[PDB]
Parts: sequence; structure tokens; C-alpha cells
Amino acid sequence: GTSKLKYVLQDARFFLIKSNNHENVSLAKAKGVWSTLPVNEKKLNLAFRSARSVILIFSVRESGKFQGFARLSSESHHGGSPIHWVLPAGMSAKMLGGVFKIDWICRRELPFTKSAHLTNPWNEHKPVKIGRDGQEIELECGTQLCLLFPPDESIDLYQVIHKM
Ligand SMILES: C[C@H]1CO[C@H](c2ccccc2Cl)CN1
Repeated sequence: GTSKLKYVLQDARFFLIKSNNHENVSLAKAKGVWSTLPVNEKKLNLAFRSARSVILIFSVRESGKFQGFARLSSESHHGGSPIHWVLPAGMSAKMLGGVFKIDWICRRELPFTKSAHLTNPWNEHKPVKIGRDGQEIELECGTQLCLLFPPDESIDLYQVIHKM
């Protein structure tokens, strides 16, 4: 069913996360973590304190799809187990902010062709697939986008609900 999913998404905030490569999304799906550059780190920490649920919707650049979505379970923190992210050639792990813990809500893909009817008022009413990494997605658009994903029957949202 979709009822527990709708409960988790009620009054949530939503952010578009754009990844350079599938390997980092796979790492995030396996380890339940994400890390971003400091400008987006500050935005996500502010959002985590502001709303009952903060949802990250992931898309790998050039894939034509979203790869799933997850809920922040923590603000960012430093000093944990290091994460072997794939970095751009000139970059170092020291440029990153902290690590956010995340709980996956759906690890299934959604092609952009299925979201063409959804536009984001916070990005000039452009199709929701369009946006820089960290772009906030307005509540109604974000809720409908998450509801378009195929159900992920491997995930039990009972555990997600207890952290709220
Ligand atoms: C999952 C993380 C992995 O590191 C990326 C990065 C690190 C340092 C400089 C530039 C970038 Cl894009 C961002 N996404």
C-alpha cells in the first residue's frame, strides 16, 4: 500500500540530489549515508531542523532517471568511518562537509519521461527533473514525484516512522 509512504511524506521538505556517477549512489544505498559540499550541507542541516521529514530524491547525471529517494535521519557529522566516494579529478575528500545518515524509502528507479507533467515552482516552473544539486522541490510537486516511483516492497516504513 501507499498509506505509510504518504504519512512519511506529510509536511516534508524535498531536495533534488544530482550525483556525478552511479557508484556514489550505490555506496549511498548500501551504507545509508550521503555527503555534499558545504553550501548544500548548510541548507540540508537547516531543513532537517525545520520539518518532520527531509527527503532527498537522487538522480545520476546523464542517466535520464531518478534512482530513488531517502529521508535524512541526522544532521551532518564528521569523524566517522570514511567513505570511498568517487571524487572529481581535482578534488579531495577534505572539500566535503560532514556525512548525513539517511534511511532509504525507495531504491527503485523512475524515468524522467514519467515525471514530465510535474513542474517545480521553486525552479521557475521547469520540469522537476531540471535543477542544480540541492534544488528544493515544492511540497506538492515533491509528494507527487515520490508517489510516481514503483513501490519498493523490500522496505518496511514502520522503522522510518518511529524516528519521526
Ligand atoms: C557524494 C559526494 C562525493 O564528493 C563529491 C565532491 C567532493 C569534493 C569536491 C567536489 C565534489 Cl563533486 C560530492 N558528492
